[PDB]
Amino acid sequence: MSCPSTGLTEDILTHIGNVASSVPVENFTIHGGLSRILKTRGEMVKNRTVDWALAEYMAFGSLLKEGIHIRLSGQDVERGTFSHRHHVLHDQNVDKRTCIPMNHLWPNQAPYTVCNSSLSEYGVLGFELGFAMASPNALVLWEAQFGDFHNTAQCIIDQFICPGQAKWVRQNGIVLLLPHGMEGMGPEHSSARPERFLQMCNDDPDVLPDLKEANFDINQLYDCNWVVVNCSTPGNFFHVLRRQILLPFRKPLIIFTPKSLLRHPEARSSFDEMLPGTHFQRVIPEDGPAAQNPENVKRLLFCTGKVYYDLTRERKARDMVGQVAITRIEQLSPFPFDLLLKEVQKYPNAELAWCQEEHKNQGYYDYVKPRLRTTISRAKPVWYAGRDPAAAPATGNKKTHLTELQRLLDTAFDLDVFKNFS
Amino acid sequence: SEYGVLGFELGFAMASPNALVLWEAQFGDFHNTAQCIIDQFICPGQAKWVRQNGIVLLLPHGMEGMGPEHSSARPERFLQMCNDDPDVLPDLKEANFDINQLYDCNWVVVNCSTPGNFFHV
Amino acid sequence: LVEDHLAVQSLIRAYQIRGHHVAQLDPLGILDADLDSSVPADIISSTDKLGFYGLDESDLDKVFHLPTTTFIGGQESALPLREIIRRLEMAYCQHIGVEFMFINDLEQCQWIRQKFETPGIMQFTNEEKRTLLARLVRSTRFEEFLQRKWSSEKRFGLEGCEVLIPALKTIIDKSSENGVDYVIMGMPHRGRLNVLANVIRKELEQIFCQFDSKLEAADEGSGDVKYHLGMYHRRINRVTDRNITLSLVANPSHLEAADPVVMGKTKAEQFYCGDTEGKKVMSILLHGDAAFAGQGIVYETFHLSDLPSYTTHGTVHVVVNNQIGFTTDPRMARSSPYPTDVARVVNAPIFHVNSDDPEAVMYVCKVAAEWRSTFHKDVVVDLVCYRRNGHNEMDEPMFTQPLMYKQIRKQKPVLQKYAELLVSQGVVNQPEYEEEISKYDKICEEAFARSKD
Amino acid sequence: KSSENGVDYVIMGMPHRGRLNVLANVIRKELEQIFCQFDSKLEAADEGSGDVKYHLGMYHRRINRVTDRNITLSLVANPSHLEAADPVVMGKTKAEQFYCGDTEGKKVMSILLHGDAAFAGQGIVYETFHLSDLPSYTTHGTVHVVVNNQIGFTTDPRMARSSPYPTDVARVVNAPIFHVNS
Amino acid sequence: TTLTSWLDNNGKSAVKKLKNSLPLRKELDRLKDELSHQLQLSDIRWQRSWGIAHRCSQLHSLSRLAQQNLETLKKAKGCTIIFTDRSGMSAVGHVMLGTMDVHHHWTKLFERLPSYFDLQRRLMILEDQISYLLGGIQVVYIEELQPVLTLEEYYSLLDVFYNRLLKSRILFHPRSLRGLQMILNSDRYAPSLHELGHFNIPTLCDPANLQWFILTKAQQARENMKRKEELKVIENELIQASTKKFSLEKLYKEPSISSIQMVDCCKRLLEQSLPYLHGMHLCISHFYSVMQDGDLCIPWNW
Ligand SMILES: CC1=C(CCOP(=O)(O)OP(=O)(O)O)SCN1Cc1cnc(C)nc1N
Ligand SMILES: Cc1ncc(C[n+]2csc(CCOP(=O)(O)OP(=O)(O)O)c2C)c(N)n1
Ligand SMILES: [Ca+2]
Ligand SMILES: [Mg+2]
Ligand SMILES: [Mg+2]
Repeated sequence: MSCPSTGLTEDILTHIGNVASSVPVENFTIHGGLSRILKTRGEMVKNRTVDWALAEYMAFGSLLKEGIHIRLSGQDVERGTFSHRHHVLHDQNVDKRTCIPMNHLWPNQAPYTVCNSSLSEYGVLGFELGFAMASPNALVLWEAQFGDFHNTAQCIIDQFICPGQAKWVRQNGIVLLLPHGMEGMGPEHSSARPERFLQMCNDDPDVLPDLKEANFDINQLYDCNWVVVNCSTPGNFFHVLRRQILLPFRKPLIIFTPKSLLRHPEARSSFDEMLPGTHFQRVIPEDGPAAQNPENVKRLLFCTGKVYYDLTRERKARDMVGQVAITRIEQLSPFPFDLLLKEVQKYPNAELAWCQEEHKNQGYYDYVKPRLRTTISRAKPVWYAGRDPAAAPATGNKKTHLTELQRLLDTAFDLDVFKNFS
Repeated sequence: SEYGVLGFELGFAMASPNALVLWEAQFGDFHNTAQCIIDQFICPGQAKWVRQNGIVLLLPHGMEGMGPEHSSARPERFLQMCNDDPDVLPDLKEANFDINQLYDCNWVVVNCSTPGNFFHV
Repeated sequence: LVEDHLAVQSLIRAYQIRGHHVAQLDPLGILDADLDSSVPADIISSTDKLGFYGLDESDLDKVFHLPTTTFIGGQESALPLREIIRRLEMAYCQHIGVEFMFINDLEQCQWIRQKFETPGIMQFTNEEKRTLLARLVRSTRFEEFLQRKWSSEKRFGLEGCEVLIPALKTIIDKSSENGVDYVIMGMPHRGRLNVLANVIRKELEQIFCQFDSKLEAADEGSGDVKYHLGMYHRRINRVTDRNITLSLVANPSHLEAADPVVMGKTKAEQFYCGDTEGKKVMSILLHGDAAFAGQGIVYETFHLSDLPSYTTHGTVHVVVNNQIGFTTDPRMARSSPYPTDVARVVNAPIFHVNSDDPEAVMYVCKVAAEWRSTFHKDVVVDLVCYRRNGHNEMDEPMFTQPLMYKQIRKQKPVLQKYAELLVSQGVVNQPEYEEEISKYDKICEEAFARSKD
Repeated sequence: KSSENGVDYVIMGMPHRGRLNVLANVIRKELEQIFCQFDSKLEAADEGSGDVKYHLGMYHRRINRVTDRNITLSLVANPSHLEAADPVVMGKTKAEQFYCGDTEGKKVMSILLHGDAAFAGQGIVYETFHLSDLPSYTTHGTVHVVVNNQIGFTTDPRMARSSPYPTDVARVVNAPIFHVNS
Repeated sequence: TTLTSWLDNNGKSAVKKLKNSLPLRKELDRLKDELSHQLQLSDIRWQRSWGIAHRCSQLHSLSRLAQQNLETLKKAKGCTIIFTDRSGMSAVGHVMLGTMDVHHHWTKLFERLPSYFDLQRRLMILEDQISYLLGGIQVVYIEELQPVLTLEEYYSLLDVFYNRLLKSRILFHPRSLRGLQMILNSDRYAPSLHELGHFNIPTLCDPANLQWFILTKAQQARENMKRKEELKVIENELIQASTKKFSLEKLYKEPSISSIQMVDCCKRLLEQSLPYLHGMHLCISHFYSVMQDGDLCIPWNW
């Protein structure tokens, strides 16, 4: 088994960008703030750069080109909980009149559906799961308002999506998008609980897949219950949704989408990661001044998602570029053993730390640590930098949350907290 | 119903500390229908709120090959919601370690194998 | 006339079973809350529809004899059909819509008909109008002050529904009259601070203290946001000579998930006080229209309401129907005419009231409080209102609902029009209305200095 | 009767009680295949963990005796958990209606079976009934069949509900109810 | 005549839907003939209604499969392909790709064609044996009158019937050669004579009862085989005449419609005229409906 490259030629991307930025109806009037958003979209498109909202158009339109039905359903998805996509436009003067710019991309194209559901997670998710098991030529997405409200549907997740292929032969490829990230928000607006999904995985930490296997991944994905991912750039988010369809088989996908990165100025990527011959990246290497002289680096930090942009700002503020190498992990699901083994080899002499946003008993630590310990022959103790354990997902006092973040960044770059112990 | 009755019992248990309120599940596998109540009220309730709750949950558990939904009450899900720190060895040499350790914890889990221990708990 | 009286019989059916489908419950003027713009052939809005019943224009003056299922006649035992239609239209097709004909107990139907059909029953004293005016002033000026001091925060204020505070106060006062001594409440995000400041008189100074950025928690716990905290306070009722304890239960953001918790706490308090029919402990719950009609736990709680060993002998539900969810049109949120139709599975009467007329809101709240004491059943009160600002104080409502908020921008607040109505009637004068606004502003400002200290 | 009225594809969901009888006659599954499941030395070829006989689905197409027209049947595999497969059946029906280019669901129909104790105590019934009519979720009609045997597991029906009949959620969406002495 | 009211109400939406649907029809024709040429398939067919939008997606998926694996797919020269709900090869040799299967499941099917072809010869030999047994009697697999049968199941039915019937008792006569066919019904009740002119006979049947049933109604069957064809011919001419009268792009039937019902249908259209039928797609069905892609369903009962 193999997967074709998911890249696209440039003219398709330009046409899709021009369509989304432009409004098909001259008569239609667009709110001045919405018009500024459409103008900024054009600003980016002419410069060959995509934000998070444009990557979703460039995935959905490219799939709709080759006759793939797409159904995006959820709770207030036509506009976005954080008001970032605006897939549906409303006339300010004429009542009940509506435009969907994604229905005008090409003359022969597959149907597109965006629907706002009732206030319910347990019936709507079941409805979508039933819709997704009637044909493999559709992409059904369920959107959660916050990642924290998914537990109301725990039954459906535990009984239908998790063991469905083992208990009954049927294959199903439903996609779940769950916003996630700790931003001084209320505890029920912070952490979509990735540690609960990561423990339902049927992977064995002690067992190691043979390094000498084809792709290794088209086989890691095949020998897995479902795929989980935490994307930090819009290019990877573009590639994942296309890989979900171009594969020979179907498996459920769990994406942990960001919240504050939807407007972060340096969280955007060029067209050069979407051109033909480009692949989804499970591990994003360390590219920078550190990779030029690897021996000089004394610490290697592995992170995931939103934390990255916090660590990079701290590293420059302390004049430690070239002393610390930061690496992102994008999949985590069928853990990537082969790529991560090379990163340890790249820096012979550097202590290994896992840096994390959440508390010690939540998040990705205690799933990642045995696996990272498995890749090495226990050569270096895998340390930890992050928040202390706590009962609640996040604190309700804003003042303590900032202090906690500051002490997290303090311990990450000390270079002697665990060095004296080792 | 598991989601309304468990909430009712939890509300009953927070009106006086001189009562013992027990909730029984038919099988330990049907508790996830009430996951919300377990995740937001029972688990972090004293961390977020002054009120303390002394409810007891009895969940039958054990793999007798009766099928996937009649086997395992999922103890690994309860054991990870604990606030205990794995990478630190407490001072074993202190008086009342058992009670000091028990005083700062979100809840207690137990898996009794003899009726005497079940009497004592 | 051999069988023409029959039509009049059926005539009354229509109103008592369908009048609420043509009542003027919406405050804006556009948007029918019942999602139905059609007018039933049963109801006579134009004289032509008399032909539906086999009657013409000449039948209006004939005199008809009323039955015992109507109390419109009052002293009179006979009426012209002219006056019959006039009385029935006032009784059900105005600012109050009553949904009660699905219950199969005659004594409960006669009680409701007597409460709502008799002429002149809804009469309010000048002192009652004065108290209502004061409460409305307080409810409005608190949110005004919150805007002036903290423009960026997400207050979730009650602009558009300012009659909720007097309604809750009236319910509690009538219950205290009927012997209740302990009230337990549960409530969602919308309007929490206003209730914490004006119903359960929590010290205003702590309310302002919570807003301070430089706040530490000296307790050893994670803590929770300002909209999730519990407050217990016992205060002497002004109108009653007795005291009352008011408790508000801390809830999480998950919607409607604290209903069974409130029921359980009420049951425990009733048990410990040796109360066999819950006569001295009462429960009140607040809901939103979108959550009340889409969550499953509402169904389970309503079913628990009556089982022995789980019943608490009556609850008063209050639904704030502002005709919008987060950004979702109410047409795509439910499959029933009203959000309050789960209440029909347990035979609980429903009273919808237009929240733009406070003097009917007060009467409906009083009647519900009396019903709970007389029959020990559930009762639901639906307040039809609107949402002036966005969901947050930073949402943009125009992107998704352009035409509705255009009407909202050109409508007066309830406090104003009530003030002019009172001044016109002579109950109060403009010098008195200005004095109260000024007094409430001195109390608020002094507290703010204490919070800064 | 539905086949008479033009239906060609039926999707069903059903609880534990009476599953084998329905598979043998209504779904017309082979008797030998049913008897084979009860054998203990049975092994499973699939790498799947497998599930119990009362949790497996069955698809079959056959000529109706009353109507010469062919009719296609489908039974959806569900867990032991009661009522949790109602939205799944609704979603599958909606997808089949969509793909066949059916605008008012005239050629695809859904049937659901319930028990009296579960139909009146689970929350998801309420949510499904509310989903039944919203545009973009409506499947244009469902036939619910409730088996009211007046008992739960060991629970008296008096302590199971607060309404005269188990079938009173149907009154919130204005659906007529016919009780019949079986 | 309620069809007049129904047409007057619903014609405009139909014409608009047709105008929207033309481009998808063009795309479907292009995809179909391109795929047919590339793999040298004899034909591509469908078994369910399905709309122009789902058929296009199925053709696109098959095109992607041919792009990825071409050598294995090339093993289907001269084999027609039908789209169904189950995979495997049919009773009369059709690759039945199934709508609910991923490419990994189809590729496995395309790698097992030679073995299925081998099994087909054994099945044909069994057909010849059964034919010579009872005197020349063609055993046929009439679709849309039997359940979808995969090659192995039909072979098993033929084998069990022949083995369990020949061993015990037998009667032979070379008559019935020109006509008389056997459906080989899968054991519903008992042998019966279908209206068309064939016999649906259960397996493992009693040879004595089978002989008594067959010997007595030869002439009626021979009469039915000619009635069916002459009604079919009068149908061809009537359906041509109706299209000439009303100027339809195409007029067709549901598979479940009996030919006599179409007799009556066309006959009671040809004496009436309707405005909106001009230049439209019409199909005979069991209900009043308009399809999403612009077709009208007129029941054969006004
Ligand atoms: C969509 C959503 C809301 C609409 C309120 O709609 P509503 O009841 O009509 O209340 P409103 O008068 O508009 O304030 S709030 C919060 N939320 C997210 C939300 C969704 N689901 C659950 C279980 N808990 C939540 N917290
Ligand atoms: C969610 C769930 N909780 C508990 C059970 C255990 N259980 C199996 S049958 C049954 C009784 C349900 O009553 P009813 O539907 O009336 O069943 P019937 O009369 O058909 O046996 C229960 C509680 C279950 N199957 N599913
Ligand atoms: Ca109306
Ligand atoms: Mg609302
Ligand atoms: Mg039963």
